[PDB]
Amino acid sequence: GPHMSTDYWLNFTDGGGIVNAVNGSGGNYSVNWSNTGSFVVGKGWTTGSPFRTINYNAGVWAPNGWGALALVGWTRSPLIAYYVVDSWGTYRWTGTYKGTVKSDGGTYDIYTTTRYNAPSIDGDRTTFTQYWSVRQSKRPTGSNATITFSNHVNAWKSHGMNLGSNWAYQVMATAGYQSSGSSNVTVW
Repeated sequence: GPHMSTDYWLNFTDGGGIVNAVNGSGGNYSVNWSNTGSFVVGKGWTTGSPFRTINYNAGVWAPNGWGALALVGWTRSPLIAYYVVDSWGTYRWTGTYKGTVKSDGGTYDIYTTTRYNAPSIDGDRTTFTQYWSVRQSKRPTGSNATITFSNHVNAWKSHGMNLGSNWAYQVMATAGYQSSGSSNVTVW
């Protein structure tokens, strides 16, 4: 797989509440958020790859409510958002259950959902399918961790979940919805 450090900084908020993101040095970033709408912040790559290995270390992981410490990315053709969720806050991300995949010392549940009239890389009010791998139990944080994304791509394919042909961003993110928290993450 590719061996390139990060080149992309993502800082998205729909404007609800407070999302105080810091674009740190190298692969490092932090977020403190409060009473938010929908947001996603992270570091990664402008063009995703199905062969990338993402390394990270979350030195601070302190979400509440809906929060996700997750690989986040998109394809176009078709427009699909995907997620590999290693940890979360109060509520565990789920959807339509498809199966499981083992990767990087964890077992992940595979889900699909669909969003309507929602923000995406194509506009503020769009419809798109979402593919999820969600760890069955929260991954420990504070030590170096790996996501071998190809294992997820392959398992998704085995359940009829095919990604699009045009790769957009691919980041190791802090995402949340209607919540509050803190994170500090370094990505490579």
